[PDB]
Amino acid sequence: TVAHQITLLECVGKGRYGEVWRGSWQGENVAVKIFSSRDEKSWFRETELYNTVMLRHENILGFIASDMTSRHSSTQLWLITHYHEMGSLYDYLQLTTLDTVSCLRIVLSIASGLAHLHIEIFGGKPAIAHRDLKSKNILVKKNGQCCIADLGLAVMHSQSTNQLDVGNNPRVGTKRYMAPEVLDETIQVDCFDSYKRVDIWAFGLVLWEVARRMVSNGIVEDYKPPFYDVVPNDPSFEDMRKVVCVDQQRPNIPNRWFSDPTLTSLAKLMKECWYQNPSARLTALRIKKTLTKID
Ligand SMILES: CCn1cc(-c2ccnc(Nc3ccc(N4CCNCC4)cc3)n2)c(-c2cccnc2)n1
Repeated sequence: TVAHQITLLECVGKGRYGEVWRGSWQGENVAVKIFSSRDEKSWFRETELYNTVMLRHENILGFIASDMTSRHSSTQLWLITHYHEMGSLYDYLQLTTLDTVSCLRIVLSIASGLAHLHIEIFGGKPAIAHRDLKSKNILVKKNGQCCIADLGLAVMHSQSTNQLDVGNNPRVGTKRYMAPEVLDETIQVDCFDSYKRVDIWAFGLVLWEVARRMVSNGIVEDYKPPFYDVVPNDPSFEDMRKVVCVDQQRPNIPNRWFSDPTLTSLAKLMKECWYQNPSARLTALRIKKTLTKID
């Protein structure tokens, strides 16, 4: 009596995350994520968050329902959300280039969702950090704004209790996007601010991925993932620690940015998301204000 009301129409992805299907519910398109059997803790955390918190914002993936169902005679865990036909930012950036307006609309919309997650509202949601932000977890909507998905690693904090709720999930972040303090295990795990600073690091990487695809002086970079030149596909913990902690590498700023105002303003933001000192990074709210101002 939720799963039963839904028809899986097509599988639009299969990976370590499980599967994502386009489905119909009352004849309306929905996305259905089917969690891998190894990943009940991500389903549990996401269902806990979207059910217990008023988590609703233009730039956060819109929750509809969570259910358990039997298929091929075993338990499947479903998360059911709005369907975005364009798919992920990761796929979008491969199939197309951006003008100034569409590059800024994308990165401002991501900053707006991230600032909404990071801020505690009273009277209402706790502060939330994401902990696995990446271009593959961000969906592009038909208005050309984005929405953030995949809250299964999220951490919450309430000023009322000054309680940090870190959950019970053995899953770790996407290795490519892990901040230095995560890779070297120096992150201060009892301070909520540590988790928000991990998201700013990842946001910087996504800003880099997007800016590369904005046309300036008639030219543009091909899509590349962060650190494409120094680590393999599916990089290991050790691959990433060598690069980010030991060599202290950062993605290169291309040369053709430096005489463009928009891209100089974006390159400034990304460097201030990437300080090795977490405390020195900008906040999501500071990022959102600055992008509101850029032309
Ligand atoms: C694996 C990333 N992901 C995408 C979606 C998601 C959420 C909502 N809508 C869509 N739509 C979508 C449309 C087209 C594609 N394709 C584009 C062409 N290239 C192949 C993929 C992919 C996804 N995807 C979700 C998701 C779903 C439910 C709950 N939580 C997360 N995860």
